[PDB]
Amino acid sequence: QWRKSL
Amino acid sequence: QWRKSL
Amino acid sequence: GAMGSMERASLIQKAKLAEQAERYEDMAAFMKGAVEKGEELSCEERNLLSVAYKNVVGGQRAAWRVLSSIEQKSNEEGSEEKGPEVREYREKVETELQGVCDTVLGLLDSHLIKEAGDAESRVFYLKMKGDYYRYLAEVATGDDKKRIIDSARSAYQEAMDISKKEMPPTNPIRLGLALNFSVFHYEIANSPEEAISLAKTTFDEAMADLHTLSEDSYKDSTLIMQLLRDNLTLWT
Amino acid sequence: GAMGSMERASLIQKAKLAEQAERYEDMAAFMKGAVEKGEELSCEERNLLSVAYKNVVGGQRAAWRVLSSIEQKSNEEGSEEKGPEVREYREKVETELQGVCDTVLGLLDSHLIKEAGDAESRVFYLKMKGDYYRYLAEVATGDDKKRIIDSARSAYQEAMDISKKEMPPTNPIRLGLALNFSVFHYEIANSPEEAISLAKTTFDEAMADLHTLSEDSYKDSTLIMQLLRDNLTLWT
Ligand SMILES: C=CC(C)(C)OC[C@H]1O[C@H](O[C@@H]2C3=C([C@H](C)COC(C)=O)C[C@H](O)[C@]3(C)/C=C3/[C@@H](COC)CC[C@H]3[C@@H](C)[C@H]2O)[C@H](O)[C@@H](OC(C)=O)[C@@H]1O
Ligand SMILES: C=CC(C)(C)OC[C@H]1O[C@H](O[C@@H]2C3=C([C@H](C)COC(C)=O)C[C@H](O)[C@]3(C)/C=C3/[C@@H](COC)CC[C@H]3[C@@H](C)[C@H]2O)[C@H](O)[C@@H](OC(C)=O)[C@@H]1O
Ligand SMILES: [Cl-]
Ligand SMILES: [Cl-]
Repeated sequence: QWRKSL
Repeated sequence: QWRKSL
Repeated sequence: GAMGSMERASLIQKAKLAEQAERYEDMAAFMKGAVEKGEELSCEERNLLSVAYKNVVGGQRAAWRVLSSIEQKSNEEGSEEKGPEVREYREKVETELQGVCDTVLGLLDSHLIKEAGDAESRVFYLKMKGDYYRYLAEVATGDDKKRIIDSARSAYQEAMDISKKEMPPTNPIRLGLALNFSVFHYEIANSPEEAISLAKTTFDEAMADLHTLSEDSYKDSTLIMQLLRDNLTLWT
Repeated sequence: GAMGSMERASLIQKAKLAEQAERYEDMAAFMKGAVEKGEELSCEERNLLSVAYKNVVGGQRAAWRVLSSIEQKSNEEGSEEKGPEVREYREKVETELQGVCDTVLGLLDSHLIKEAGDAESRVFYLKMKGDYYRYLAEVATGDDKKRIIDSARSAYQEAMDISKKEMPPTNPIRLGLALNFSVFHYEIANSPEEAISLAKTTFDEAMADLHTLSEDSYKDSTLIMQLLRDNLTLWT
């Protein structure tokens, strides 16, 4: 998975 | 469905 | 042209990079530059040109439909007046869409079509001309809507005539042309019976020619035949 | 500014229409026009601003990564020389990306941050400043890469300090700030242990504050907590 940012 | 075009 | 200083081969190379990055506006500008070099396009190069603009105009058309549905809801009985903004922004998107259609039509007219002598290039470009006049017709509402429709029809019909004489029934360009001319009949020309007749006849004639094909050609043709079937199932 | 003649309220209305149509470049131009009216932004208006540019720069960053991976493969042992085109087109996308980052940073500096006194607006804008310096850092390679990194850090740290003093641990802005500063630590500052420590501590402190929340606030907070968990699962 592509790590999460917001 | 949205009819098909190409 | 901002692409006048770049090599033709570099424009083609960058159009393929833009495709891989899903940067279709860039891809279209690169291919416009390539066309304006004045040399004819190869089979692969025609596909790059058509894919680029198809995706640019496809996003514009989808946005226009969202905005036009909001606009229509705002003119129903009981809707609170919201001012001119919805109309203005729909008009802004529409105008940009028309500009793209005009640019593609200008490339076809100066001078891709008149130099296209082989069936595969001539039919391909006349399908494109039909397609972009169709997209103009989708948003047309004034004095020239009928002429816009008839320009789409005329281009599709010339492409149909050549494709029937010069290409086998399973040719992917012939099949994609028939698919789109059928859609034109159904939702632009108010001729759903013609749309259904054309889709069925095209599908049945391709079916009967599949036995002549290699495995790879079989896959290419059946893929587009399934789109003809999809529409027949939706419309009947 | 091309938006100087349009009413603030019309710009906000059109930004919401552009969002509905997924026209994020338009949405960003509308919100830039709104900011340049000089009035502070409401909570909902700040979200429109952040969403617009997040999506514009998000597509640019994804394209840059595609092109940069092609470029790196072209410099491996055994790759046939293909000329300067891959580098040129990567540079073209990079330059456009940097321009967007500079535009957002300019809005924050002129004059959103200096007028933001409430925690929710000040932390929100300082998170944005950190985010856009981070995107510049992702593509930086020269004399000022370290200063770019330290500018991202400094903005995130000031936002962290305010958020810890002034907001509860479950506040969505506080949680989204911590999520991104953790990502900054992990892949920009070469500090994966700090990234993991911050994500875990943030998640655990939010967990313990959930009992104070309404159902709707609970849903809002748990949604972002799950993103903190996603990263912890990826990184450990
Ligand atoms: C943009 C260039 C790339 C992605 C490299 O090629 C696009 C595609 O180019 C060819 O496919 C063409 C083609 C399409 C195929 C039907 C799609 O094949 C798929 C989904 O696997 C759709 C494309 O838009 C394209 C170029 C368009 C036309 C259309 C043009 O009207 C003016 C009429 C029919 C269709 C013809 C030209 C297809 O031959 C090939 O046969 C396709 O390869 C395979 C395995 O199907 C390739 O995906
Ligand atoms: C663009 C405007 C719209 C789509 C109308 O609103 C965007 C969103 O605005 C709010 O959500 C914010 C918000 C996001 C939520 C976490 C997403 O909620 C979802 C997926 O349902 C992501 C957005 O980008 C946004 C505006 C960004 C921030 C981020 C800003 O950094 C500068 C930090 C955390 C997060 C905060 C501000 C969220 O509160 C709302 O709480 C969201 O509503 C719900 C039911 O979750 C709504 O989707
Ligand atoms: Cl507008
Ligand atoms: Cl370039």
